[PDB]
Amino acid sequence: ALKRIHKELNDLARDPPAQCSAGPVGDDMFHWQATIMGPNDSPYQGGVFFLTIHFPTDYPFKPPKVAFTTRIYHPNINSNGSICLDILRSQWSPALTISKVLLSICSLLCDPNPDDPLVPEIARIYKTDREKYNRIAREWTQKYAM
Amino acid sequence: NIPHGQCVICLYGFQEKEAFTKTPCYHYFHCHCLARYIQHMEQELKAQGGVQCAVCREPLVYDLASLKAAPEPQQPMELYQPSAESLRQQEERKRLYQRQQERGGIIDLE
Ligand SMILES: O=C([O-])C(=O)[O-]
Ligand SMILES: [Zn+2]
Ligand SMILES: [Zn+2]
Repeated sequence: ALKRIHKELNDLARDPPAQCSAGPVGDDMFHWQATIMGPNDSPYQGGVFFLTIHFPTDYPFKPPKVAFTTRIYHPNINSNGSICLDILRSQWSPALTISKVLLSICSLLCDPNPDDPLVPEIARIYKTDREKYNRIAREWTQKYAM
Repeated sequence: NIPHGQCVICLYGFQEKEAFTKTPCYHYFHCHCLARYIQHMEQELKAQGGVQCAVCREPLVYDLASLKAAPEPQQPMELYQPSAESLRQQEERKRLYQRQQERGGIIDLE
């Protein structure tokens, strides 16, 4: 795992996904902090969101554990920061990289999947009253991430 | 000859004297790297109830023992040396994180 993690680190250091960053927490190569700038095509625009990444012993064959540290209002992300995203579970492969995972999360922020929600009340509002949904998501971005 | 691309499992390229292989779906891996991937997937599938290519999901044909016999490639570790610019960027992130804490915007998980 360590040689793989060092290779990734150097590639994200020289060519990160647009508007993202990632690197070790202190001296521990197996625990990284990442940031995503809120996408301009989302109610998270203007925010900076912190995430935690923990690599398992058998990386890259098992997925990294990725969670939001910054609070966020979204049908697929709960109050513990857990993320419902297929490539972090059933659809992981070692051809994927941390760079690609950050890109995918950016996509999920722009376009939620409300039929597979972690937060039923937010899913209900997303589906029946989108105006109310983006208003509340912008409100949380401004209070917590800006 | 020797392929010009990279092995997506380890992220290193290919050198003469190295042991590597090509799949029927045209993807190159070091033999050692591909053997590790296959072992892991066989274990997962069994716990559920057909190993697919890491790159394109085509079902693979292979002999695991033959892949295992190949020598592991000798690859020097890539040192991590943060540039001056990256160090500057890290400092700015620290300032933003501090504000989020003050707002009650950081999830604790006690
Ligand atoms: O989410 C909250 O608790 C708020 O907006 O005050
Ligand atoms: Zn390899
Ligand atoms: Zn393939």
